[PDB]
Amino acid sequence: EIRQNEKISYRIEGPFFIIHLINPDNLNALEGEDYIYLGELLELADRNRDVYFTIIQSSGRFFSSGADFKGIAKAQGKYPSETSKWVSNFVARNVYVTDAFIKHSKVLICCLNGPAIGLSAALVALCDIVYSINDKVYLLYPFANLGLITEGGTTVSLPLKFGTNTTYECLMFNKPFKYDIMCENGFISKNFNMPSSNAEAFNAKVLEELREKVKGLYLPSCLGMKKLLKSNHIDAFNKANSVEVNESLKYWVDGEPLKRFRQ
Amino acid sequence: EIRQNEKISYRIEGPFFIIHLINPDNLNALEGEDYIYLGELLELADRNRDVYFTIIQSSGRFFSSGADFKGIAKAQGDDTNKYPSETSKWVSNFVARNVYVTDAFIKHSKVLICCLNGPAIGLSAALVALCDIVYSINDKVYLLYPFANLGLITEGGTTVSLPLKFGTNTTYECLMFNKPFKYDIMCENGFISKNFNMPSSNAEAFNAKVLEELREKVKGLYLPSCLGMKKLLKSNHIDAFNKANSVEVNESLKYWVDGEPLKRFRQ
Amino acid sequence: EIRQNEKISYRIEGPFFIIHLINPDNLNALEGEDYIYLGELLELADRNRDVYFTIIQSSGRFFSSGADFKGIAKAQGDDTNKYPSETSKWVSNFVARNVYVTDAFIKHSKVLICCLNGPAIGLSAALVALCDIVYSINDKVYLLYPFANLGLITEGGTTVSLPLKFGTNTTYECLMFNKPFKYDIMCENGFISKNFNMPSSNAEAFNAKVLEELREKVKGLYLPSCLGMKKLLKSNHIDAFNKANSVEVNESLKYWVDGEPLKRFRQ
Amino acid sequence: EIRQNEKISYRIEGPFFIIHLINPDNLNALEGEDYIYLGELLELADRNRDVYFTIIQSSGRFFSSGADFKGIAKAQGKYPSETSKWVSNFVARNVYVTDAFIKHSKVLICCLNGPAIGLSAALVALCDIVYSINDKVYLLYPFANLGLITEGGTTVSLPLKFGTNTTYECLMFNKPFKYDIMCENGFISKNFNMPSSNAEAFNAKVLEELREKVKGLYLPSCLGMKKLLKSNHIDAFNKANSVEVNESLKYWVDGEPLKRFRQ
Amino acid sequence: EIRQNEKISYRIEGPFFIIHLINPDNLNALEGEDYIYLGELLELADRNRDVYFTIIQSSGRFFSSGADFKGIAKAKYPSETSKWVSNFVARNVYVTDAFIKHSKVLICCLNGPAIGLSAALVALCDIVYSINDKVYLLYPFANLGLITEGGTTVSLPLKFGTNTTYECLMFNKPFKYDIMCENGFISKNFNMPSSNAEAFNAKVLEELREKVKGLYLPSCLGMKKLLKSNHIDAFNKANSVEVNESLKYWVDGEPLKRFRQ
Amino acid sequence: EIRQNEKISYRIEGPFFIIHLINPDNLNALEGEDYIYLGELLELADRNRDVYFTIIQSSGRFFSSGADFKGIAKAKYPSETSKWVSNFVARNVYVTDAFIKHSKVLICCLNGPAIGLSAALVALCDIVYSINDKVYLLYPFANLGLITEGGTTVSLPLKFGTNTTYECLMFNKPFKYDIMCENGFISKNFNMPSSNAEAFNAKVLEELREKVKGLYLPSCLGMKKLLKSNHIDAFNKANSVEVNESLKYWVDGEPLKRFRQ
Ligand SMILES: CC(=O)CC(=O)SCCNC(=O)CCNC(=O)[C@H](O)C(C)(C)COP(=O)(O)OP(=O)(O)OC[C@H]1O[C@@H](n2cnc3c(N)ncnc32)[C@H](O)[C@@H]1OP(=O)(O)O
Ligand SMILES: CC(=O)CC(=O)SCCNC(=O)CCNC(=O)[C@H](O)C(C)(C)COP(=O)(O)OP(=O)(O)OC[C@H]1O[C@@H](n2cnc3c(N)ncnc32)[C@H](O)[C@@H]1OP(=O)(O)O
Ligand SMILES: CC(=O)CC(=O)SCCNC(=O)CCNC(=O)[C@H](O)C(C)(C)COP(=O)(O)OP(=O)(O)OC[C@H]1O[C@@H](n2cnc3c(N)ncnc32)[C@H](O)[C@@H]1OP(=O)(O)O
Ligand SMILES: CC(=O)CC(=O)SCCNC(=O)CCNC(=O)[C@H](O)C(C)(C)COP(=O)(O)OP(=O)(O)OC[C@H]1O[C@@H](n2cnc3c(N)ncnc32)[C@H](O)[C@@H]1OP(=O)(O)O
Ligand SMILES: CC(=O)CC(=O)SCCNC(=O)CCNC(=O)[C@H](O)C(C)(C)COP(=O)(O)OP(=O)(O)OC[C@H]1O[C@@H](n2cnc3c(N)ncnc32)[C@H](O)[C@@H]1OP(=O)(O)O
Ligand SMILES: CC(=O)CC(=O)SCCNC(=O)CCNC(=O)[C@H](O)C(C)(C)COP(=O)(O)OP(=O)(O)OC[C@H]1O[C@@H](n2cnc3c(N)ncnc32)[C@H](O)[C@@H]1OP(=O)(O)O
Repeated sequence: EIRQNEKISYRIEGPFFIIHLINPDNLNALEGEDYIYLGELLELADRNRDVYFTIIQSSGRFFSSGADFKGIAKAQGKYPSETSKWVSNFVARNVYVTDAFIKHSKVLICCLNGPAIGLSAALVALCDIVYSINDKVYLLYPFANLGLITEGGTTVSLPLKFGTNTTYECLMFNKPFKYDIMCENGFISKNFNMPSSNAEAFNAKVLEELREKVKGLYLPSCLGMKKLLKSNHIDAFNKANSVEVNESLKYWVDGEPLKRFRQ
Repeated sequence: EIRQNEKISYRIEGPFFIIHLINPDNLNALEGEDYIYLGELLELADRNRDVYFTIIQSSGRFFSSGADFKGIAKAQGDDTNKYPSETSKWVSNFVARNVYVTDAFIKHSKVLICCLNGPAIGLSAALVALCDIVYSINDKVYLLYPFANLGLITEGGTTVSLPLKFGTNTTYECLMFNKPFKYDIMCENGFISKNFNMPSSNAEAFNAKVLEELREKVKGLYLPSCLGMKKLLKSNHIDAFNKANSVEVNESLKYWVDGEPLKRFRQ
Repeated sequence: EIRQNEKISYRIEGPFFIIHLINPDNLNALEGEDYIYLGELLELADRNRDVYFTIIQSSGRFFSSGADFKGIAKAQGDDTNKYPSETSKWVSNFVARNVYVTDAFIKHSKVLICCLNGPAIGLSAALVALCDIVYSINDKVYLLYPFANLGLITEGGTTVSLPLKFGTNTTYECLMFNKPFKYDIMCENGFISKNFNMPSSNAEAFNAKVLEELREKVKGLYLPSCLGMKKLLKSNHIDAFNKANSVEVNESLKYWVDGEPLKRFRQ
Repeated sequence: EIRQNEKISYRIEGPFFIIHLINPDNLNALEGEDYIYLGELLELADRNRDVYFTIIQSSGRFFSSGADFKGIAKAQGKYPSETSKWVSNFVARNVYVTDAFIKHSKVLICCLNGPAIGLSAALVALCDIVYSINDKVYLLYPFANLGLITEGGTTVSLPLKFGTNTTYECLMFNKPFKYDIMCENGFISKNFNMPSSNAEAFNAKVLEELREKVKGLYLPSCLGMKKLLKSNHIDAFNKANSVEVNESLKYWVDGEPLKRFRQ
Repeated sequence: EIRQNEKISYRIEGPFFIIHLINPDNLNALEGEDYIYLGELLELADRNRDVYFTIIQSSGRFFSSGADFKGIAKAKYPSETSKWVSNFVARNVYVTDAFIKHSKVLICCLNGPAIGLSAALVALCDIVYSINDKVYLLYPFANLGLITEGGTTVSLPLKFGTNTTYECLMFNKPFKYDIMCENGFISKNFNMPSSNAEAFNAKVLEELREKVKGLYLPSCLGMKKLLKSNHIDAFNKANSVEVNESLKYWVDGEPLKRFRQ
Repeated sequence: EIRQNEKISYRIEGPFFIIHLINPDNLNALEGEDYIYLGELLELADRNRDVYFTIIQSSGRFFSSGADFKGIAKAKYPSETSKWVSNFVARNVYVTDAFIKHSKVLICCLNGPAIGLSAALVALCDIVYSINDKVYLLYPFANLGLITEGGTTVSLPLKFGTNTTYECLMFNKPFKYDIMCENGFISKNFNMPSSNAEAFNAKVLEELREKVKGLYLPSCLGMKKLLKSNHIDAFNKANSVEVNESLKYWVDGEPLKRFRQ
């Protein structure tokens, strides 16, 4: 049991805990409290002994356009200092949600129904397995354009999943990680090659294949294996989370991102 | 330049940035915003090219009794759904403040010296254990980390600093059973570099006496060497501290959300 | 000098210590004692100062179908309380053998080359992934790690080797859903350094052809440089592999003791 | 539920899982299967949600004189090779029991009623807290005298708990870690200063103090704190366990320890 | 302010500190003091607050054929050990360190092949652009009686994979264009003729000027500072071990024999 | 087989390779080439299969007063950087590495104080025995305008604790006998007069001969091999970073000024 959120729903079907971003008119842009909510849903799925897979699905043509810029503007009018304000508004929320993904014990699968940007794209890169709707998906990490730095564990996940040199080209120059680069790095495990106009049919088709794939598997093995796999990089992720959120503060406090967030 | 805080002052004397906890009537108990303020002062000292040493001093008979429990009660009474959930509330009230201040100490590039004028407790005691050098007023100082009694876990990097500075076995005895790290234990582990053996009734004299000795000790030294050496020494455990900070702050959340610490903070 | 094993032979030709799995009628399935024997052969090669390369070759259409399931059934039927508990039994039958052979591969100082003449499965496929260089007979080879289907977890250092050599996401897809790492995936990750594109019906010709090319490739090289370079390269991940070996072998115990794999090994 | 072992008993009193070595006539020397049994008891305590502390107590004048040398002689007469034999008899048992201690999630307390030697002394050094009966206790790691190397995680635990230089003096020259050195390094948290002739009264007195000390504590905090503390060195211990057991093999296979075990 | 070097020039254009290897007749082979000079240039660029990108460009058909073998023959000392500590150890540990710690975005304009220590430096850069599909990297340590240098112990498995690294290093085989492209080592191939490195160099600078427009450059550096921390310890450890372990090879004499022919 | 050095001798007695600093009139101050020579001696002892213990002994009232300041003044080069790479970087990275990797049990007979790089080497030994309670270690980096050397970045916090390390290093204070004994840095104080280092040296060797009786010596080495792996990576990383970061101090000139007076 958890509060309701009109932008994000969830349900459980057998061993699958399914989270659904349901705000396609706003390209599933997320406010701080929505990222927190995502973290709480992961933590709920993590405590449920019948759940073995946590599946993140979205809606419309974008997976998520990232942090809601209107909400960011709203966070500019209560705090004794700029530092205090950003510690509460940015630091807290980013460390919490990134942590929830890093430590999650269930197999985390992203159904990528369209592009993802910023912190939302970081979360995609923290998932264990990614399936794409079609070859038009991309991930964009526009930190250099926003006057920010790496977020959501991307310091670690991008070099790990895309290579160091590619990561520098994309991050330093604000270029997307496109479908081709995702496929070449084995970031996407299956492209479903469905039309962008029916995320819903894509979402259902992934779940249908997943039901077939798990048949006959000893599901506790999935979790036991993930527990060992996670240990390869868990320290690097936790270290990155702390430094990312604290090093980003000076950018917020300087003011550059607020200017740029307001074209 | 920075806002004023009636509980914590600072000044600069030569190469020393001196922070002073100045609320002895409340045993220098600190609220969330005071911890944040401390972090901001460290960051100010860290950016000042004339500063080589950041000296933390307090007042009265306690260094600091830790987090202000009245302020914690404040942060429980809501007004009225200011936060969408208990989780959101504690992310903002506890997680944010702890990760920020702990980080400010962990990364600080100036030599960080604690003048321990009495006992320290909880998160304040964690900040003491993050300092590079500690001087004690007398043999009645102790550090207490009462997490087991409060329904909490390690904070402020103590997951790393205590085993590092006191040994693993001693750390488990103290933390698991809510027992203080007393003067004798501090001295046996070289945690305290000098005991000044002054009366507890004059923190001011102790504070002045440490500053006086420091002015003498720095004479003739090449101060950029101090900082260059610290830069290398810090790299021994920087990763462990950064990893611990993130994990401590997130793992404590379930204790707050469960409610146990609020019950206990209210007896 | 070492005992003989009718399933695995070896010989030395110049700087090459050549190990040959020679039980094609049973797809070179291996029992516990055969894995141990493999470790002993590696240790023999490692002590021979004339050996610079340890080459592992097999026979027939499979490199190895993995652990021999008949032998596993053998190790279930007791005779009759030979072991005081299920735990004791599996410590001796599984834990011991896996930690030993995995360690022999992880620490091996000679250049370890796998001639992949067909598919490999399970612990045998883990040993392939521990080799420094892999050459394939043709594009029908694959590696399968069917742990999820057998009620087991990662073995033979695959916790480390698979994400390292295939990427994390691909590893989770294959391991979580019991899907093979196919030729195309091997080639895309540079796991296979050369595909010889020969028919599956002649592992012998493939084996000979790899040895022939190797004799050519080593000409003019300073062979101690190969070993010196490997010594440094190994240090990149040696700690991760040693940590994984201990954890894999101990964490698998509860799966054996629970009984699930025995059920499944028996269909 | 677990098989019975005439040399080692256990029971549960409230939040305490108490393990008792009960073979004082043989100085609580332990055979391979007894070390395995200890591991299984730890694993049982670890799975019991009412247990917060796992307390290891012994009997008589020695905590344990270490591996039973008669049993070692017995392991010399079935295996295709010396290697196979030692993999089964030594490697398996050492990795298993050392692992059980390294990963144990409950607070592990050793009641040190007398000296400990060899692998038994390694296990004492893996405990979180140690209480001594009196100032005559010592730990001896006689590997250099037996033609062996570090065991039971001592590669890590001894430098960690006693310092590097002291560890080299003791290990290289087969010298004990005596009471004074234990106290100076804070290895012993309390010396009870009771007579060596009543381990039983010592054991009971520790339990009596423990019952008093836990009053008012939030016990899940103890475990939550241990979980974080353990992470400081967990990787080093797991790495050491694997290399210790595999590097010791060549000593067994060479034969030196068997000669020496037989004066 | 720094001494001049006839083989290597530099200049600054806006946020770009541009280093230019300018000895094409000798395939930009470099002597010890030239490697040191490269390090000093990186350290100069690193201290300049207006610089955000350090761009390494070369000349002619080769990026660099590596260490100058005539200079090695050219190389007072109480022992062989002392000699090689001074001639090889010192220089390698210094220049490798300068690249490992550099805080500005390091971009290599790869105008042709690179070999040996020069190829190690290419592998330490953050971004690599190639002139055409004839570029390759060669690490001929096994043929020279040497071992890994310039952080290659770490950079090659990291950027090319472990298995591929072993095949190339153990058997003295090049990392060719195709292998570079499949591992994303090259971020863009400009597909220009090998006969005009200058035009390639100018074209990269032109595209860079376009790509930085609108970016908040301190973000580039802030991000690099975090990214660097993923492997900084491994690189520092490898540098020390590479330089010390190679000593026994030099002292044994094998490389000197082979460097002759 | 190795060159002779008038300041440092060695010999082998059974399983002991004994190195003897024999320049008491100059308090066994060591020049660069002497540090290199020490490294070469360790590497010789390490390759000798009959050696299980490498014992470092000195002469007179000091173990060693550290780097020879006359030799530093004495210290052709295209730049200050090149000079210090060759004179300081090379020598420090080499000798520190020789101690860090040494596989035999390394025992220091501390016959008096040690300073600077020599004191760093003492801190890298596995076991230390003191002549009497007047020994101390001094690391005067802050007074010389230098930083940590010889692996002290790691060895001092490891062997003395972090807080104590900061007090001593930041303020140029000695690690005295009492601090050494409280941290178990000294395994035995022989309590002999400072006027007879020779007798102390002989007495330690005598006790060592007694202590090894009955031990299986390959166990000593097998155990050390594992023990070393606890911190080997940290020491190798520190060596590289120490030697490179000190460069800017030498190049700035401060230490040379101060080394004068
Ligand atoms: C592409 C680059 O290279 C540029 C950069 O790196 S700089 C930063 C990149 N972009 C961002 O950070 C956030 C914006 N993301 C986007 O995708 C841009 O909106 C886009 C113009 C590129 C997409 O265009 P599009 O597909 O036509 O979507 P668009 O019509 O803008 O959005 C649909 C609605 O959702 C809203 N929305 C989308 N993303 C949002 C966000 N992050 N915050 C708030 N609202 C958002 C839009 O404002 C719009 O609302 P209205 O109908 O009220 O105008
Ligand atoms: C056996 C153990 O090991 C016991 C344990 O304590 S476990 C719980 C740990 N304690 C805490 O968390 C810290 C809170 N403070 C204390 O427990 C006690 O104040 C102390 C034992 C540490 C000191 O004892 P003391 O000198 O008698 O304190 P006291 O006289 O109350 O302090 C003077 C004033 O400062 C106030 N104050 C002190 N610490 C405070 C805090 N952390 N928050 C808010 N107010 C505080 C007191 O309430 C008091 O104000 P009033 O006179 O207006 O009530
Ligand atoms: C969809 C998936 O991804 C499926 C999965 O398989 S998950 C379970 C993974 N499989 C295993 O663990 C390995 C066991 N072997 C096999 O599954 C199958 O043999 C295989 C599919 C890998 C190969 O298919 P195949 O060529 O038809 O094998 P098969 O003809 O049985 O082998 C020839 C002989 O070798 C024997 N043999 C092969 N592998 C053996 C093993 N691991 N243990 C004992 N005997 C074995 C066979 O039993 C057979 O002997 P008989 O003719 O006397 O019965
Ligand atoms: C002290 C050193 O420095 C020497 C060394 O390092 S080398 C190895 C050190 N010792 C060992 O490894 C194992 C032996 N441990 C001991 O404590 C020696 O028995 C000791 C002589 C030093 C103790 O003397 P003690 O207190 O009089 O005990 P002791 O009378 O030997 O033992 C009581 C009984 O328990 C038995 N026992 C004790 N430890 C045992 C072991 N590890 N294996 C088998 N049986 C054992 C004894 O054999 C004896 O049985 P009996 O009555 O049948 O003779
Ligand atoms: C079996 C094998 O496969 C051999 C190996 O790979 S192992 C050795 C690999 N290569 C090295 O170690 C570096 C030495 N350089 C070379 O071998 C060659 O330059 C090369 C094979 C890389 C390319 O060959 P190329 O394009 O024909 O070079 P070339 O046109 O001769 O170069 C022009 C001039 O620069 C010189 N030069 C090139 N590299 C040099 C170096 N590292 N040091 C000094 N001078 C060098 C050439 O010697 C030549 O000078 P001269 O005309 O005065 O003799
Ligand atoms: C404020 C402070 O507290 C100062 C500091 O600590 S910072 C500087 C610390 N010390 C150093 O850096 C090393 C230099 N050595 C010394 O200062 C002194 O030797 C010492 C203080 C360590 C001991 O003093 P001492 O016991 O009186 O030495 P002394 O009897 O003069 O030595 C005998 C000879 O050896 C020489 N010697 C000692 N150390 C030497 C070195 N490192 N290089 C060259 N020669 C040296 C002395 O100069 C003297 O030679 P001359 O008679 O030819 O001048």
